[PDB]
Amino acid sequence: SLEIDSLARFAVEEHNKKQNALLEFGRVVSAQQQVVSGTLYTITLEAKDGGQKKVYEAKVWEKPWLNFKELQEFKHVGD
Amino acid sequence: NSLEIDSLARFAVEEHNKKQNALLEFGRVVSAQQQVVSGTLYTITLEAKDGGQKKVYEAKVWEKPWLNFKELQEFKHVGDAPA
Repeated sequence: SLEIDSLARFAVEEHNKKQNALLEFGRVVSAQQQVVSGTLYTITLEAKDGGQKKVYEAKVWEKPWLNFKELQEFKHVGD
Repeated sequence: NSLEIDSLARFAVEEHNKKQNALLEFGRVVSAQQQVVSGTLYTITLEAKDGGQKKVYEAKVWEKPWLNFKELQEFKHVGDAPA
């Protein structure tokens, strides 16, 4: 499929540009697609780690009608 | 919504601790934003060459064609391929 091949090449190029890398696209080996629905929560929370209180940002994709939850991002943003 | 957001914050910390083998001790929710999401999510396995070597990668790309929007949400080295 031309569409998937184009998305795959986008991913590599975008990875390259973001990380300053030189990956050379080879080929798509398999691909799935799904309709996105539900809600994306961006949550700032405090938790203790390394002996001190730290602030993290989490992005959680959830679909209530399935009890589906996926952590899509989790980063330390402050203390 | 407050219980819901608390339950998702706890899930986030649990999942982080599991993935990273970490020991975060949940404190509290500080703030939260939310947005309904739509469009299409593609999960792609691909091969690419890195220095001399061919490697296998998993990419996720979120697309919203009515906005010409594409976002790389994951790009992970998942396997090695023969020399």
